[PDB]
Amino acid sequence: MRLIPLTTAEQVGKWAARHIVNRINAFKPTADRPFVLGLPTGGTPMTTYKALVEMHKAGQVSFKHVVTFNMDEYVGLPKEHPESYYSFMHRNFFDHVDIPAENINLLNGNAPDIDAECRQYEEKIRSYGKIHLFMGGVGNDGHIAFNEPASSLASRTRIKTLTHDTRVANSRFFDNDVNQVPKYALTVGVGTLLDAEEVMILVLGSQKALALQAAVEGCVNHMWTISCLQLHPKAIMVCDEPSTMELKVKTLRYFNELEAENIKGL
Ligand SMILES: CC(=O)N[C@@H](CO)[C@@H](O)[C@H](O)[C@@H](O)COP(=O)(O)O
Ligand SMILES: CC(=O)N[C@@H]1[C@@H](O)[C@H](O)[C@@H](COP(=O)(O)O)O[C@@H]1O
Repeated sequence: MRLIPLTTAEQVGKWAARHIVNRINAFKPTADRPFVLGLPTGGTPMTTYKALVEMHKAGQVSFKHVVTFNMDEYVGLPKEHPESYYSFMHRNFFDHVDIPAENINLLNGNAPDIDAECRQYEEKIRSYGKIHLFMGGVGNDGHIAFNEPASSLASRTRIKTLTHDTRVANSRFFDNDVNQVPKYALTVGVGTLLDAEEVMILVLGSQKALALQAAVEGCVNHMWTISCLQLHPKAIMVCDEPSTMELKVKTLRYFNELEAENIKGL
């Protein structure tokens, strides 16, 4: 695994944005051979979305031949609701870039047949072949997407029941009312994520320090699903400073030596 120890959320956003752009440009995608990008929502990726839009506006990237898949979506939330992940993605990314609407893939949280919806999402991914870069965040409890504690490490896209802890955490988007937060979500699986060619996780804040420790210094286990990255051939974690507080000195020391040139940098 690579760990990129930066200082602020701003640096993290610029580092990740720059990584995605370079991956896309080196790939040279066409209509027959699009670049496949997996995307998350939430507080974490904000500075990344900001930086991505800037670089596009500056003419450093085109998303004309980029296909996107989102990780997850709330069940039973109207698509029009501003806190749905559909709304989040358009408001913060799709509205500002040159990506064709046929290239956008999102889970339908109001599908009448949930199993069929989840299965088709997996078929859609397979029809492209592979996701080239999946970007995500990590939960306080270590969840990757909505793969909550005790989710199978070989899971596929399916419905999951949100932990009480996850609902409390997300209630900041539902006017600090836990009761307003949906109980269920449609989510890609751990197996689904492991099938991506490259996985990049953004880690911000001291609230994520235990999760980062579990991911980096902990053992493989299904309580902290983020630990699946230890099994991935090409995983990257991009971190701010307070998120690194729970690591051993020698661990952080190692990654600082490793990445000094790739962050400094600036
Ligand atoms: C609001 C938040 O941080 N809650 C977390 C922790 O359990 C969780 O609900 C999220 O879905 C998780 O992916 C974290 O992403 P963000 O902290 O919103 O960037
Ligand atoms: C000069 C150098 O050390 N290069 C390595 C690279 O080969 C590697 O893959 C990654 C470690 O991750 P890995 O052990 O999971 O492949 O770190 C570095 O970027």
